[PDB]
Amino acid sequence: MNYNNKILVSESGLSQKHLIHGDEELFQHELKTIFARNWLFLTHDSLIPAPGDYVTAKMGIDEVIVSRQNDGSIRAFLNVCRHRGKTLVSVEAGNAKGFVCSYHGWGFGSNGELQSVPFEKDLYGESLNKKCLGLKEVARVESFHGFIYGCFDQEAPPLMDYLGDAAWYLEPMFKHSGGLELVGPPGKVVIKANWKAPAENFVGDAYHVGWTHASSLRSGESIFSSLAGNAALPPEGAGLQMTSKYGSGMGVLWDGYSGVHSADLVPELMAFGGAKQERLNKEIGDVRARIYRSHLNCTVFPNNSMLTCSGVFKVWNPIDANTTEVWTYAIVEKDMPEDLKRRLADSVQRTFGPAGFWESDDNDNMETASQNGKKYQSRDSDLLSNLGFGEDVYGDAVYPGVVGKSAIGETSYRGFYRAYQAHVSSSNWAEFEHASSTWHTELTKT
Amino acid sequence: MNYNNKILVSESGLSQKHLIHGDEELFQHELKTIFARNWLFLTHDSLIPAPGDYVTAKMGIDEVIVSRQNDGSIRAFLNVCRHRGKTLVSVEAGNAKGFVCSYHGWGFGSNGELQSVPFEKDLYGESLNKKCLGLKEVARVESFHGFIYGCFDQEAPPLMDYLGDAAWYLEPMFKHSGGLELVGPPGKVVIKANWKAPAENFVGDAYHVGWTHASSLRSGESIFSSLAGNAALPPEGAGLQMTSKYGSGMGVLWDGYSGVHSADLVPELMAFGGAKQERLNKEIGDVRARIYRSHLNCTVFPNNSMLTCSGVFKVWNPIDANTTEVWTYAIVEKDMPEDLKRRLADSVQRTFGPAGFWESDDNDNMETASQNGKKYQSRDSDLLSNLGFGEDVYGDAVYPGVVGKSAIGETSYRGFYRAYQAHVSSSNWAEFEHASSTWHTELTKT
Amino acid sequence: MNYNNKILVSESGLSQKHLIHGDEELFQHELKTIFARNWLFLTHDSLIPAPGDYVTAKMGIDEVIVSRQNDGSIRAFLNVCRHRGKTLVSVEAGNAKGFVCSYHGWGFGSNGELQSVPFEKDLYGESLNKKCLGLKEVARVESFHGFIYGCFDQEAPPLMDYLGDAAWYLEPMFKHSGGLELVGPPGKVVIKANWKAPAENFVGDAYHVGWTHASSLRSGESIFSSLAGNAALPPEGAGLQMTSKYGSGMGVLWDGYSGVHSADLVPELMAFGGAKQERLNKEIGDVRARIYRSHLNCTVFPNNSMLTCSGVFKVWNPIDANTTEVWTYAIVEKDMPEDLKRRLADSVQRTFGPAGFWESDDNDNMETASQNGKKYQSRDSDLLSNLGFGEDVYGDAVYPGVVGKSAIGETSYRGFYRAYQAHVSSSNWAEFEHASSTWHTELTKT
Amino acid sequence: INIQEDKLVSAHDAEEILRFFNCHDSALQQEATTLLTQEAHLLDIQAYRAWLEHCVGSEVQYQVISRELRAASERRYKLNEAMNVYNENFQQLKVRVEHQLDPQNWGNSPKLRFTRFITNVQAAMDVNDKELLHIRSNVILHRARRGNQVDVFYAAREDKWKRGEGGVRKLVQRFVDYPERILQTHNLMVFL
Amino acid sequence: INIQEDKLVSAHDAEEILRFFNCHDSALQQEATTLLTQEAHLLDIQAYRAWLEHCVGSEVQYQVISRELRAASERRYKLNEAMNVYNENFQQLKVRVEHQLDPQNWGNSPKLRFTRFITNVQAAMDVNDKELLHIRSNVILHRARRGNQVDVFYAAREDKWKRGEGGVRKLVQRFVDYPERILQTHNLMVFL
Amino acid sequence: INIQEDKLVSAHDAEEILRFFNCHDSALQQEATTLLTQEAHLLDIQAYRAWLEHCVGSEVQYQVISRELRAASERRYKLNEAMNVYNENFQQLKVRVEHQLDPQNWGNSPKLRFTRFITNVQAAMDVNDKELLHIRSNVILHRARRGNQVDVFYAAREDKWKRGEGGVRKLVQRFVDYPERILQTHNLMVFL
Ligand SMILES: C=Cc1ccccc1
Ligand SMILES: C=Cc1ccccc1
Ligand SMILES: C=Cc1ccccc1
Ligand code: FES
Ligand code: FES
Ligand code: FES
Ligand SMILES: [Fe+3]
Ligand SMILES: [Fe+3]
Ligand SMILES: [Fe+3]
Repeated sequence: MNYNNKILVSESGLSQKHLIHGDEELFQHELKTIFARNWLFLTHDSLIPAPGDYVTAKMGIDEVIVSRQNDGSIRAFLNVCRHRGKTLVSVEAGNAKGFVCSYHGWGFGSNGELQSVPFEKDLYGESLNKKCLGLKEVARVESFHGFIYGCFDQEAPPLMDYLGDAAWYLEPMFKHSGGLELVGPPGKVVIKANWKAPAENFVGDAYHVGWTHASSLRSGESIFSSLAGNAALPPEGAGLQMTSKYGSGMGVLWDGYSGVHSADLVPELMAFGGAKQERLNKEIGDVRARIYRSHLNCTVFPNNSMLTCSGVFKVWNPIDANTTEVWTYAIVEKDMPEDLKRRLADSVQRTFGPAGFWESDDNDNMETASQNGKKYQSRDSDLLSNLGFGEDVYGDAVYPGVVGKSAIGETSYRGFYRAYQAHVSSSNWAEFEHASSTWHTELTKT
Repeated sequence: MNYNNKILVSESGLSQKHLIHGDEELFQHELKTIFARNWLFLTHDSLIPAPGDYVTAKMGIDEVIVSRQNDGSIRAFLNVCRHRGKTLVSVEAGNAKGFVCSYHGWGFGSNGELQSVPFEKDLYGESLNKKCLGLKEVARVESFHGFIYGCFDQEAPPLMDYLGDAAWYLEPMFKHSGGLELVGPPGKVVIKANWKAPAENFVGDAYHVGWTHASSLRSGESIFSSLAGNAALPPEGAGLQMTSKYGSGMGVLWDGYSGVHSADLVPELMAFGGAKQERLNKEIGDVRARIYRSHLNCTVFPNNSMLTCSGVFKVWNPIDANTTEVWTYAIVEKDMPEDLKRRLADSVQRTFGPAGFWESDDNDNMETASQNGKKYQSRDSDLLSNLGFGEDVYGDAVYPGVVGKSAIGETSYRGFYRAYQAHVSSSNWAEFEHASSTWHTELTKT
Repeated sequence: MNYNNKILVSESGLSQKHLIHGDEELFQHELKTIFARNWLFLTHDSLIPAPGDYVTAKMGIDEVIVSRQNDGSIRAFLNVCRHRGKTLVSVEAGNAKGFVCSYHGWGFGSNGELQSVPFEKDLYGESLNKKCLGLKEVARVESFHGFIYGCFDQEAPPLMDYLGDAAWYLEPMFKHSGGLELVGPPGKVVIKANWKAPAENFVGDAYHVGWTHASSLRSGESIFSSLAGNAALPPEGAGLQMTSKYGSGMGVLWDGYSGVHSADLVPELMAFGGAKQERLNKEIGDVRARIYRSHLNCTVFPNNSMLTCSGVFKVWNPIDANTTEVWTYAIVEKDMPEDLKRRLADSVQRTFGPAGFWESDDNDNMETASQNGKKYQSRDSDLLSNLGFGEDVYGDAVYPGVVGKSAIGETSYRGFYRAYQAHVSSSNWAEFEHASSTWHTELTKT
Repeated sequence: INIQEDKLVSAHDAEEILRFFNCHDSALQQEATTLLTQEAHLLDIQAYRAWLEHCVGSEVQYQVISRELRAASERRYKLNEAMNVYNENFQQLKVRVEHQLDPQNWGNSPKLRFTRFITNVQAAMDVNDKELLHIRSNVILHRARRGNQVDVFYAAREDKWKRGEGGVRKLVQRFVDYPERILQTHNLMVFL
Repeated sequence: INIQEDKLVSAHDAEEILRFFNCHDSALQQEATTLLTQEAHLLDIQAYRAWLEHCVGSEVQYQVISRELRAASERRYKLNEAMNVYNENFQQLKVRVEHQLDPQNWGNSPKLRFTRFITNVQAAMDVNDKELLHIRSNVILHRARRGNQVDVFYAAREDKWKRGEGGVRKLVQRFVDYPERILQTHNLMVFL
Repeated sequence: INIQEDKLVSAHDAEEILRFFNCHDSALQQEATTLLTQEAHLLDIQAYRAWLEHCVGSEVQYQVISRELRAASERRYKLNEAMNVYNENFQQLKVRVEHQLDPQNWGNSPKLRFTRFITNVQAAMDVNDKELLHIRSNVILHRARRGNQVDVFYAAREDKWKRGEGGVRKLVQRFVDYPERILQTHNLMVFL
């Protein structure tokens, strides 16, 4: 397939070829043009707070070691020995000044440097240039209010610019709330879906909630519960959708601070969020303080998603075109009482973890939509994302980005897939930029 | 591999490259040139007799919904939602006026039309063109005496013409017997063989019976039992072989009405078939009445096979080059007593079902012959099908098609593979026809 | 990938692209340029000593039948029926005058000839040319002191020349000891590693022993035990490394006759080897008699390895780029007391068999180093084998081949990979020879 | 169990629960365990004749079904719900046993390896036929052949056993509703 | 067990061993076997309401954890070692049961098939609370759905059971440390 | 069993059947169940030293074989039929235990997870040695490590147990004929 020419996503992101969820050659191409090029979620400050603390993480299909340095910075390295290529670290988290390879005993520092080689003097003499044998380092590592992302491409925009218009929406919860912590360890489960299926669902799919999650809405008594079985459409002005230049987007459901949490947490959460909102009105204004305590379903392009307020934090780690390893963490506000943080974390896993009853509702939808992308008569078929097209705006006086001023639509699908197609057909960041110079105009046509 | 030029099947169908049972690129090519082009078995009238009745079926690797319409006709549709591509129907059979997608709740009619979209007015307004969003429909659906076949290619010959000379042999049992019913549900088992291995075996392999099925012949006491361990060759005139332009073919074993059924059914069956034959003599003549009660091992090209009289009905559903999902139904004559139909159905499954002891004899033969097609030193090797070559005729005064007037030979292999090669090297039906304008001459050379 | 041009192994074998352990297209290319071209281990005289005795063996991904002929010779044939390609023999060893196919009953002789076809006269008449339907025969089968190797390529050098300089080192144990026997049946286990990972480890990796096998060294009390946890470097002159034109190579650890065997065998073995050495001094000289009772870790290119004295004998049978089927036999000296042979065989399996505690130490090293070769950021990375480079010699007065006069280094890696690259980039033996006309000069640069 | 409340429970399954909740007889559960363990041992070593002679009643019905996948809400479609993978009388079991033992059953060389794991044994005497013993048990059946073929079967078995010749308790009915609709084990040619 | 000598053994595991090595009560092991077999039967037939009513105490904690992979030599890193796949009180179990029984739980059509295998049952009364019964058992849980989906779960269960309403012994705590870190079963939506 | 009639049955297997069909001792089957459950518990928590101390006799032979695939009709080829995956005396088991516990056994970090399922227990005293207890049982052994590695082993175990120090019954012989010829579990480094 010629990725320069092949129209995988139609103009304005209105449709996508179904093969994108099934084609293994395209998956391999995505390793280069999506995962090696873009910012990918690694960890949080709260999981590696002290010098020597490290975790392992996936970046695409690669594995990296992410380590807190003595100077307080974070560096990340391929989890691959520079000698004969053995996996260096076999655990998920710990604290160490370095990592020794179990094959021939080469010792690397937390800073990636090759520090020791067994019997170096007797064996290599002075001929081994250890300075050139440091672990292969992730070129870019940046923080968004404690959330640590990596990028293999030195040419990428800074993480803040990459978030584009989405940053404005995340800031009330990520920054102005006093800060978030990530509660680990994550749940980890393999699903038989393409990574794009859950990514697209979290970025912009409010439509599915009442029908897909009918049973969970009815059983859990959460605050979005009136939606169960499409019994009721959210009122006018119940929310909005947004998307951005580099593909990140989200839905906003006004005031939904208790999110998917079952009735046993609703009063406490609604009290806590409202109290902080009242303080925030004075700082960031009424609208942004309200956004803080509003439910955001967001994908940070390409494969990191979250539900703020619900506190669900996801990585959709790609394995092959029909296999994804799902990592699930909980996010909590740092200044919540510790007992509330614990119960919130358990509730995140209860609803969206490995045995998350909400997440289970989505399984068949994601898996079959993905697997159908391999089926002969469906490869060249068109997945539709036209809901709300022709009603989106850009440059609004209050809400930035490409915005659909309605709670349910496909605005964020279009921006996600516009960015996806621009990357897939480009060889580098410069070409993506050229392919994106009229991004918002394309999305707001008609 | 260049499929225009590559000789996968030699002149007159005398041999085939072993790679055809193992090559995944060729498997992918077959999805286009075999499965998307030809007639494939779906279901029987008896399994969807009333309006709203539906079943799911495979067509190649695709899944379809096959539904009885209010007007009595049958239509079939891809089991894929037109919105974001989720699998619409997750059951195997039922009765419904429509199908609702569990992802976003789109409702399709039994006629494939998009009938309802949740909150359409509020969300899409008048902008959603539902008329253009019907399920992707199987272009051609036709019946052969209740047996329903589908074809994705609008250009295919009518099913009756496609059956060619094979139809004459099937008619006494399929039509003149008063009609057949398919007894469901089918057994379903995955084997590690290429779909062509069982297809070729059923189309024309009488040679294997005495040796492969030695133990089943000896243990079951059926009427073909003298063959056990190649103890005895069938007499002269014990049967014949035939093949046809579009690839279908069969063996005829004279008088073998009780087929593979164990001795506990032999007297009853031999009485029943003989009684109906005596009536049929007056209607269709002695020869055709005898064919009615003769054992036919047939493949309807490409991947539907059967043993008449034994009542075994097979679909070899392709998964990949070394994986096939085997569906097994029983066929019974409509006017048989109900108790006999029940015992016949159980006996079909006893011998050739998921725990069919006869079918088990074939497992290693099909699986290893298929898997060897992937092995380096065997890919370019030649599978032989030359038995009886130079003794076949065409245009016989009594028996139509390319016919070998002997019970055991490879006549039907040659016609099957001649048609296979003509399809694989052709881009459409017109090219197949051009490639087949001297089909019988090619088969009867020498 | 263009294998004529792609530098997979750098000059002097100093490094290899990590993709070589993961790339499936290259694996397929190796079936042609490595496995179909080179000598592969089949069996030993001791496992098929009498006429009619046979075993099955893999050659690459192909399976062969290896049979002792009436005249005392050995012939080997593809385990594939010449009719419709069924696997002929389903057992691992036995005694027979021929093999009958379970599909249609064709009977082949132990000499590969098609001897009988059921009902040939009635079915084929005189038209079947059985003379042209013999099993596909392995072109070359030769013995190295009872060890039987096969090669599909008629153009290969004789096995003795193929062993090149490695033969001189093997001869004291393989020939001058009075001869070895292979004790079967082998252990068989699948590991998730590329075949090259264990092949390279056995050919030249002494460096890993102290660290990888720290626990086994400490627990078993064997004679190499001072190495445990890199507690101690072997003294000067503890051993050497060698490699050869056609890729075979080995390490020599002086005097290590009890090898990996736990203390319960050390005194008996050290007595036995020393006694035979004292006799051999008079026959083959002191140096070669000492080599006899020295531990050799050897790979016979491409995928047969061994530890002499330890008595471990390995075949790394390729399945795909990250899958290898490991066969483990024991080698014993024919003139050892029978009770010692039995205990030695058990000890080989105890240490390096399916539950070999030493072999288990290597699992993660081989599997992860192989699987990392598929990971995007590692494919184009360089595996290093530069230890000892610039200190190797050729044409030494005492020790032949390219030799590193030190116990620990990467000399044998370099020669293995030099030969590998020359084969991968060549279409035939003539091209390999041309690509190898300065093989030792390339290895001894600097 | 009220199946109007416990919406996922079939009438048949609710009836079978009731059987074992009532008169719990410890000694009977132990007799049943012995019976099933010995039966499984005979089968594992492929003593198929001994199995017939010692474990199987002359009036046996040995039945394994495969049920078509239907909608949980389905109420209209009423055609055959299941097919019989097995539905054997004694003579039909004997045919299958002879097929296993035939020296020209090529699939049985090299010899197969069977390992059965029997768990969750429950036993209760029938209310009306005080000589009819109901036994429920689950089986994991592992079949290995030809180097690298491995098939694992999982099932619940509803048995009736009754005293026969010599007073030996023998199988007079086995019913299995096989839980996997599409078999991924090459075939179901094992005695569950 | 001395965990200073038996280096691979955790303090928790050593404590649990001690419990069962002491007063071995044959009758108690049999009561426990019956309790667990009947519980598994109710679950297998998807009688989730009956399971709650008959098997689960009002004060239950139903907990399944997933432990982060850490170095055997790790001594410094002290953050949350595990997450809760389940950590349910009775009301939370009831929510999950209602979710299973809801007619708009699309994932449950066609009906799932469950088969559970309970083994290695051990039972001992608590030292200090003579009404608290400790039961340990292992489960293999087979879930089949939608033709060709098959998921098999494996776990050890540390239970506490106590007599409740009507004198019926009910589950008051289940603890499972799930042995596989990355699930390869699509989800863990089964009651272990 | 007549092995001339039951053609698929080996002489060895027929001999072992005979052992358990005869004097059935209910109490002995229960003692055996306890012994094997406790042994499996010690192994599952990786208390390998405790296993040696409490479960393994000084005179033990611990043997697991792999049998070469041969024709069912084979009568001429008479070379070594099997190899020993294990064939260990007490000292050799101790070596393997020390290897497991060594802090430089890199493969054991992060810590492995074992779950064993023991079923089909049969027990009978030896005829001639009234202190020798024959125990047969089947094991499913689940080993999970490193996130996504899962290996499942299946086997029948022929044991002899005898009273040792302190009157404690200990394993003096275990024999397993492993049913899969080519292992698909990376290795057989588990104590069956
Ligand atoms: C995409 C998941 C979701 C879940 C709850 C509310 C909005 C969106
Ligand atoms: C191809 C299977 C077959 C079975 C019985 C008779 C003829 C053919
Ligand atoms: C490569 C394995 C090995 C094992 C022992 C000594 C030298 C080498
Ligand atoms: S592979 Fe890491 S030290 Fe050699
Ligand atoms: S995918 Fe079917 S309604 Fe959206
Ligand atoms: S395939 Fe061997 S005789 Fe036909
Ligand atoms: Fe959802
Ligand atoms: Fe057949
Ligand atoms: Fe090693």
